[PDB]
Amino acid sequence: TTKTLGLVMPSSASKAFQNPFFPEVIRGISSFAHVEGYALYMSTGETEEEIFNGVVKMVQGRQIGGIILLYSRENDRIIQYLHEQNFPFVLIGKPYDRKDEITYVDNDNYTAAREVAEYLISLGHKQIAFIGGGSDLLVTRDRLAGMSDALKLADIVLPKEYILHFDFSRESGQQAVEELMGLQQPPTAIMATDDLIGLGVLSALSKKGFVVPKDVSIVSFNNALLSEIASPPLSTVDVNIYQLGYEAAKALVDKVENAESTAKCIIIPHKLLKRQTCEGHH
Amino acid sequence: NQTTKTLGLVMPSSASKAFQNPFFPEVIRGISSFAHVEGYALYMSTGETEEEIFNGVVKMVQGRQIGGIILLYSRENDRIIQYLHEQNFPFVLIGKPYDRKDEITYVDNDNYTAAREVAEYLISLGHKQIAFIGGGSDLLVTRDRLAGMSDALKLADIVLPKEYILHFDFSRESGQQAVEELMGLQQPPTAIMATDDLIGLGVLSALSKKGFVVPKDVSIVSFNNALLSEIASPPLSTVDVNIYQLGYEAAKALVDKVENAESTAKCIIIPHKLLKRQ
Ligand SMILES: OC[C@H]1O[C@H](O[C@H]2[C@H](O)[C@@H](O)[C@@H](O)O[C@@H]2CO)[C@H](O)[C@@H](O)[C@@H]1O
Ligand SMILES: OC[C@H]1O[C@H](O[C@H]2[C@H](O)[C@@H](O)[C@@H](O)O[C@@H]2CO)[C@H](O)[C@@H](O)[C@@H]1O
Repeated sequence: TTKTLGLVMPSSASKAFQNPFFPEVIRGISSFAHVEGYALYMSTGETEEEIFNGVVKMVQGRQIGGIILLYSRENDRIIQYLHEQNFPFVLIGKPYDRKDEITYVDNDNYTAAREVAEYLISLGHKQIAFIGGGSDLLVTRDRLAGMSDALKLADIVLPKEYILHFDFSRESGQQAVEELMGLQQPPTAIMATDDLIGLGVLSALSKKGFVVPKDVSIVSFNNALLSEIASPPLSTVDVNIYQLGYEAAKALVDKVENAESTAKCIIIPHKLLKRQTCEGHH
Repeated sequence: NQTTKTLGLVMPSSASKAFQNPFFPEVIRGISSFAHVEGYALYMSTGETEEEIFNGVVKMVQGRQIGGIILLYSRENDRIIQYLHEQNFPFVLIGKPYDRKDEITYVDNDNYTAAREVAEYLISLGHKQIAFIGGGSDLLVTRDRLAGMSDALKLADIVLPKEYILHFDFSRESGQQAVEELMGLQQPPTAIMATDDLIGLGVLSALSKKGFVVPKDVSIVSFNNALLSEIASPPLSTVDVNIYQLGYEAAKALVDKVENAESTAKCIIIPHKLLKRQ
């Protein structure tokens, strides 16, 4: 037997490592793999087809004992594959369906986003926008869902033009600001589902001569080191990336070694850190 | 050599209504079932009053025989949790804990979701008025199951009276006096959600006693799939929470805590399932 664990990204390891979420999740993954003498393995394919092939060779090689998926996408072929080959794997993120069958690690993203939206609403904001990554990712749907419900519960409208999907990058944050700040009735607060987008939102808002947070409040997610040092420092939700990783690996090795298993879900705590990007609105 | 190997279950009062609730046998089933895999025996507290129980825990730790502790129930302002945390003693908790969720390891159902799910079901049947009977209010599970439903309705735009809301103690008797109370006002809801199978049973029987035909007159859903649930009348609408697995997953968690010095606090979430036999 060989103990190595496979890691699967949502895209090229090169795109992934530009996002500080990933080195931190891997850092948690590794910290545990160490405890049980497991090593790590990832494929290099950039393309979706290439990433599939990647996972397939992993399973075909009989050298990988288990696989951690660092993401959760709707209709992931990767999951259809692993489920059919009966290969041991674990999610970081809610699965679209079969919660009962799949073992996953996640934050309560629905509630984190609800809480962020409650936070802004208690601040008197009534025109609140959401900027996320892919629609097809479940962390995005959930984060959307929680802020959305929070708005409907306080009787606050959420127009289609305040909901944005882009990839997670700074540029995304800049195009969002173009779109949002370009409307006839723009938002006064903004929730970004990723610090990269937060950081970009900030620069873009500042290139246009706005001031955060007097003109626009921003909350974002993930606590990137960069968020601490942004000017002004970003309110963000710490989502405990490392523990997501550590706990994912601990769940997988258990699944692999025990080999008779029950599927559970593991919820790692989040924390809203209010730094400097939010101001009162009343 | 060198092995002791046993876990401590902080039991409810022997004279409490909770001891007799089916939730506990089933949770102990899970606990013993996993405990057996690692060869842990179970030791249980016998106290009746809150002080006696507290003493028991102090005895458990002090004796140094017992590896870790499971708290079967969740009390507010909790003293035992405080003492345990201070003694650096590994413990796990069935149910959400009001405070320090971040600092404790616990095992739960997504009760808020389940309640929402239940509500959306009834609406789909499309019931204008829905009422709620809960075990008394402080326990979180009640608060969450309340919130879940109260939200789905609000989203729905259905309205909750504050008379559709009740709160009395997890007893078959409790579910009796509620049916008498609820059919008491000018409007009868025609749907109900109860947070406990005992309550659900006294709800089915108190409206047999009044000449109301379930499901066609009044529709009922209740939690926990006691499986007293199957027996009762027409079989129910129930949310089955796999209590066995709560117990099992709680033990797995503690044994890990006991053996590997695992600090990290996480919530472990057991899947639920809305069966519908009304
Ligand atoms: O909340 C847990 C969450 O972690 C990961 O989500 C990442 C995402 O993949 C990254 O690209 C970046 O955008 O930040 C997210 C963290 O907030 C898992 O991919 C996701 O499935 C899971 O929900
Ligand atoms: O959802 C799991 C829920 O379980 C417990 O709640 C019990 C309660 O203790 C019983 O007396 C009765 O109300 O059945 C409930 C479960 O349906 C705990 O509160 C905790 O495990 C958790 O929140």
